[PDB]
Amino acid sequence: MEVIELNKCTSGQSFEVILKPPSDPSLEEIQKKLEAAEERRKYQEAELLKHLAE
Amino acid sequence: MYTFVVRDENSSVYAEVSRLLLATGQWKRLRKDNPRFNLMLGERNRLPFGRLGHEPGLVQLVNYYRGADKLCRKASLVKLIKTSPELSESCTWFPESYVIYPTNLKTDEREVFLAAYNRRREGREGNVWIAKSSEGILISSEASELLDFIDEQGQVHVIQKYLEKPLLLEPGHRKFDIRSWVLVDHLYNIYLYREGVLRTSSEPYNSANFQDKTCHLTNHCIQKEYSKNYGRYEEGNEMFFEEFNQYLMDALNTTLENSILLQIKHIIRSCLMCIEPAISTKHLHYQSFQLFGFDFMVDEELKVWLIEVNGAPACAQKLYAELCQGIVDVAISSVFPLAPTSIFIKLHHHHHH
Amino acid sequence: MRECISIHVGQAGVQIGNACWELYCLEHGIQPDGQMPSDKTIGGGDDSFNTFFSETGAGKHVPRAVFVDLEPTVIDEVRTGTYRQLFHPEQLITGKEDAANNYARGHYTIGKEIIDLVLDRIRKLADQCTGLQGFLVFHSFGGGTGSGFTSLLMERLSVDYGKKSKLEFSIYPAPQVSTAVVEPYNSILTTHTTLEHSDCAFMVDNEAIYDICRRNLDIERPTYTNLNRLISQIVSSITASLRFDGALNVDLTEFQTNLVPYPRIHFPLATYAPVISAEKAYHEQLSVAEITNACFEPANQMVKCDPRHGKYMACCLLYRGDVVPKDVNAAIATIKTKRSIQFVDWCPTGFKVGINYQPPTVVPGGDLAKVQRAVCMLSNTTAIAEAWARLDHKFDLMYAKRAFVHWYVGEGMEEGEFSEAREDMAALEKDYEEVGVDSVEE
Amino acid sequence: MREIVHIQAGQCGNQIGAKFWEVISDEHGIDPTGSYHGDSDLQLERINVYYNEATGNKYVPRAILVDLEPGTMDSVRSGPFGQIFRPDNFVFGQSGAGNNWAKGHYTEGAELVDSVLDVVRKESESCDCLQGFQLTHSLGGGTGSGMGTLLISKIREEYPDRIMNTFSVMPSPKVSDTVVEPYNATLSVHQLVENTDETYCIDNEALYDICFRTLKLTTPTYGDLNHLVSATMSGVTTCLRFPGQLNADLRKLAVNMVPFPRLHFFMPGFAPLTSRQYRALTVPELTQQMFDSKNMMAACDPRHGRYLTVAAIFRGRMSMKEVDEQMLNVQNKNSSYFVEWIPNNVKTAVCDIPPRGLKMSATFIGNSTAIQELFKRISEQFTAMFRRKAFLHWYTGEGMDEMEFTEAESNMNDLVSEYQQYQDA
Ligand SMILES: Nc1nc2c(ncn2[C@@H]2O[C@H](COP(=O)(O)OP(=O)(O)OP(=O)(O)O)[C@@H](O)[C@H]2O)c(=O)[nH]1
Ligand SMILES: Nc1ncnc2c1ncn2[C@@H]1O[C@H](COP(=O)(O)OP(=O)(O)CP(=O)(O)O)[C@@H](O)[C@H]1O
Ligand SMILES: Nc1nc2c(ncn2[C@@H]2O[C@H](COP(=O)(O)OP(=O)(O)O)[C@@H](O)[C@H]2O)c(=O)[nH]1
Ligand SMILES: [Ca+2]
Ligand SMILES: [Ca+2]
Ligand SMILES: [Ca+2]
Ligand SMILES: [Cl-]
Ligand SMILES: [Mg+2]
Ligand SMILES: [Mg+2]
Ligand SMILES: [Mg+2]
Ligand SMILES: [Mg+2]
Ligand SMILES: [Mg+2]
Repeated sequence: MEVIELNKCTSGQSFEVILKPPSDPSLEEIQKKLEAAEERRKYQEAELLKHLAE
Repeated sequence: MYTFVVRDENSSVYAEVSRLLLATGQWKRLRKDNPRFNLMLGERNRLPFGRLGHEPGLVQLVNYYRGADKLCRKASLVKLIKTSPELSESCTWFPESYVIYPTNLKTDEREVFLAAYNRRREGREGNVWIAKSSEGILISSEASELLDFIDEQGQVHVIQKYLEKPLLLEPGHRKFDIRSWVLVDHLYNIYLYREGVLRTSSEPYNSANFQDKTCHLTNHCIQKEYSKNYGRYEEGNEMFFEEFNQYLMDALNTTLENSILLQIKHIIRSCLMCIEPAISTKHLHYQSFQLFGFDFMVDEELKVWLIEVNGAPACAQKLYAELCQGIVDVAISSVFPLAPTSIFIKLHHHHHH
Repeated sequence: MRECISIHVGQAGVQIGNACWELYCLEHGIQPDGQMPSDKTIGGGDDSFNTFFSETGAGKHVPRAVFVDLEPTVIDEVRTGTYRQLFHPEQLITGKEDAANNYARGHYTIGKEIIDLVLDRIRKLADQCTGLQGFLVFHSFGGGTGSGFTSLLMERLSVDYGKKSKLEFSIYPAPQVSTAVVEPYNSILTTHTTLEHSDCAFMVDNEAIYDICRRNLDIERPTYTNLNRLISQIVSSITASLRFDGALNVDLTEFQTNLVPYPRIHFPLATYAPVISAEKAYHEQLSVAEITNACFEPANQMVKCDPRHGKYMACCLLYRGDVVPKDVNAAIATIKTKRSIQFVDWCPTGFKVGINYQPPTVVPGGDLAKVQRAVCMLSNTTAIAEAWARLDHKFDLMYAKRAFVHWYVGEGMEEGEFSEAREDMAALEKDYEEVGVDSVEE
Repeated sequence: MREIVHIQAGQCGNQIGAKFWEVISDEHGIDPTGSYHGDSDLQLERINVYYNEATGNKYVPRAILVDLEPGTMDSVRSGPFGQIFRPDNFVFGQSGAGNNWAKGHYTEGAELVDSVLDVVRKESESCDCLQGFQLTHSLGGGTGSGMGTLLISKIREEYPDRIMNTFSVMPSPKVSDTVVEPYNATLSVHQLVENTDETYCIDNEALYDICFRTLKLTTPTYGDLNHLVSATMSGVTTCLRFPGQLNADLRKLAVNMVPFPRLHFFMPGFAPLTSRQYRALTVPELTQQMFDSKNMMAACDPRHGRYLTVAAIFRGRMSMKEVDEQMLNVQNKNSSYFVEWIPNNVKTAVCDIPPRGLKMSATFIGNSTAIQELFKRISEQFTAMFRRKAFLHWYTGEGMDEMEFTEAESNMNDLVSEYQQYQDA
């Protein structure tokens, strides 16, 4: 059971004890995704307004 | 009204428990995938322990201990004994065992197995060993045939000293093993069912042909088919405790309790107390109980040897009624009370030192 | 000194943030009006507490924090309440109508219209930083904003601050306090899209906190206020190393280095002790051995699961109060021989330990008694995957019938995103299993 | 998500609508003159969901009153709270609709509808963030049913991204005005299936049975029926009207209650059942009663189907712990009746302010597949007549064709089939 890297200061201390050793999309792409979702909403809304028009 | 779900249709023990719970009129059975249950009678494989104990307003209990497979797997059990300090390599009641992976798989102990196999080549000592996997058995004093047979198969096997000097029932000059049923409840009380059974061989033992495996394997399956005297001495091949006891009193001037059961109780408690910290559900968000079947051999000096532990045992036909009732009594109603002379012996021992 | 910016998203993230900053102020002796007597360098500095607070020439210490919610009622209470003076108006950002417990509405529909404003507000804070380390992001899994807007924000943060670290504090859904049937959907969706953008995420299951409150604070029916005060103690334990003098986890990068060897498996389990009721008339103070032992009790974990049936990749113990190394090491020795603690083969069996001598600060009039010593253990154990399995099962149940799916498609999300997210989770569960488990009528 | 715009149409819609406003005005401390006189500030915290503020801190219902004849709106204006409504929000014609859906939807109502949308628009424009609309009407007459569904279509066209919510009174031969009620209701249901997000099904069959069997009213009047309805309406809108976490606006409610777009017809329930008693009711009693078929306002047996989703609301001062305990108890003990493929499908709210006259109350809103019983009933009444084309001249005379009848019937039978499908899934 070995203690290592013991560091002390006024506010406390730290160390390690070992018991045993080892046995991104760009802005462009994001905007496209947000715009495609928006267009899908727009299309569904247009379909509804067409149905209501009939 | 308590609720439960059945997820192992092929279990005789729990099919009977299920029936009894219904008959109390205070237990209702849900569809196997309804999660609003008090009690899960689980499946044998990949029981989803991770989904238990997250149902507000329900105390949840399950009929298996997560981790118990350590005891109940040939290879696991060997490892557990040899590497657990409280069991140790100095364990006098477990036959010398080694774990051996096939060559197609290649940790393994083949190396160390031969080391002791030699001292028995040299030693002149009985150098017969049995090999088995968790069908698929070979008994021989030639290691070459053992290791060979293992490599022919695809899964992990274990090589274990064959007990060449077993106790033999007379008349018959015949082998047998002892099965004992043990119920461990949610509190980790250990309960030994007071009735065990001897699965007997109906053929006379013989230590010259270890390939004639009908007088060497006491399994009730291998006896009902491959054996021509199935049922001659008992029905079959099953001798119970009252009789085996009378026999021990008449033939050997001893009792079942003194010559054998003390050792059995010691072994059961030692195995289960070993794994308790790894499987106990004491402070867990769901609780567990389990029925185990321990299988023992007895040598001619009346010494007991643990063969294996079964995590999902059946019971002897005439014993289901009582055992199963006992399970709902101590494992189920204990947690979920309904609106003696126990059939169980509580295994407990507090030696001070 | 390197700055950290905190980002609170949605109701859960905002209310938790409220509670953490209250506690920080108490710990650092910062008054509600933002003044800090004990701080002698007026109008600036590079003390450790400056990691979380900036300074004005008037001596005001201002959280490096942004609050974002798609509706105003929760943040309005920050604008109006005890610490109103702490926060600059530009730091408190609200929309008009919320995400209605719908990830797709939080991510695509409303996210698109507010995301640029949020970033520009974060940039303002970043501009005040000499050496920004990165971000700490507080949100629920189950809410529409917490799930959907956060994942959008995290993607854009990787784009605008590609080298900066990103840590999460995530609230995982529990039915006892949840507000929506679809929280499992929102959880998987957000985990899927955030996964590659988060370096280390501390999941808190409301079920666990709820029960700790009932059991150990004797609260009959915990509220968010009870929950968040407890959660804020655990969050303070975790971030104390960033805010005080010390040598362990002193910057965000060190969290990954110490707790996350495999980048997808970045969800350490937090376990905290002791939790004692302030109403408890007579209380015996618990030792180093006792509170250390309690770290291996599922009952004290932030997520109920069983570490005995998994493996460890890393373990850090963070103590506050009267603790010296020798007692920690004696406690560990004893615990090692009484418990199931298995590490993966390719890691050392060991503990990194931090001690700060100041015992936990509690809120005047709160539910928590003050104690002489406490500890937070952060362990990267495969057992936390139990939580993913629970979630993935609820998801599978509903999705097989497409229940509620139309709410999401109606927001412009494609159904296909459900199965991709689910498939990512399935891979995640499998990874944990490979790291965690060995291959295993009679 | 703040303002709701309320519309009440026809005789039934306006009579139940008036009562609603009387009841919640009372809860919020608002007097007939629009002056606030309450004691608790919980009353005013979310008052703007239903009321506009005028000068003198007068509060004015965001309510629009519609009818094709003046009679019932004259009554409303003379009623208890009649002066609280905005005078310009009374929109009425002179001709009536003769219990005829075609007159409401295509002829008499088409002439009036633009003036209604004019008032709807004026109300919507002064909303900081309109969440949507609530309409009270019956399905059995002409104006509420025919013109009410016309308005819904036009509102949707002008505000397609807002929530549309109705309290719809379903006809019963037991409490009936004319024989054409099944026609008017079938034609109306078709509209609702497509153009509302949430519909509380209020079955006059059930209201009558409750008054008769439970409240011991030998001769129930519409007034007695409407007592139950206003109590239910106050109940189901509690979460919208007071501070709270769960189902606090129309969109979150729909997201919690509607797994499939067309299955948005709810069975409301109320406890305790009261009529115009000092019995303290215990949390266990409220809970048992709120789930009791006899407390349900749609005449369907909940044991004949399964609950897809449930919202429960408890009001009064009581133990949150006991509330949670009791709700869990009902689910755990009757778990077969809640579909297993929507986990945790029951949600519970509590509000400290109870309704007038009671210390404790509970309101139940269920999305049960047993609601198909209501639509089957209407479907059988419709077919009995339609197979002989009986009474159809009243409709073909307003320009409608039989085909439209065939289509509305097919669509309602389809809806029945969709409930049966999830009852067996
Ligand atoms: N611990 C804790 N959980 C919270 C709190 N507020 C909400 N939650 C949980 O978070 C989930 C709901 O998400 P919210 O944060 O309320 O939703 P939101 O991010 O505001 O998203 P929308 O309201 O849909 O726009 C549920 O699981 C709640 O139990 C809180 O203050 N503390
Ligand atoms: N090491 C050993 N020495 C002597 N006999 C042994 C032995 N190991 C096994 N046997 C014999 O082999 C039989 C056991 O087979 P085995 O241990 O593989 O059980 P099994 O897995 O085939 C069925 P079950 O799980 O129901 O007991 C016993 O009946 C016994 O007769
Ligand atoms: N509950 C209730 N039902 C009503 C009331 N008035 C009429 N009804 C029912 O509503 C239907 C008739 O529609 P009605 O509103 O009178 O006609 P409209 O003016 O053309 O909309 C019938 O089913 C009546 O039973 C009322 O005040 N309360
Ligand atoms: Ca300073
Ligand atoms: Ca990154
Ligand atoms: Ca005219
Ligand atoms: Cl960068
Ligand atoms: Mg055996
Ligand atoms: Mg076996
Ligand atoms: Mg919100
Ligand atoms: Mg009428
Ligand atoms: Mg006009």
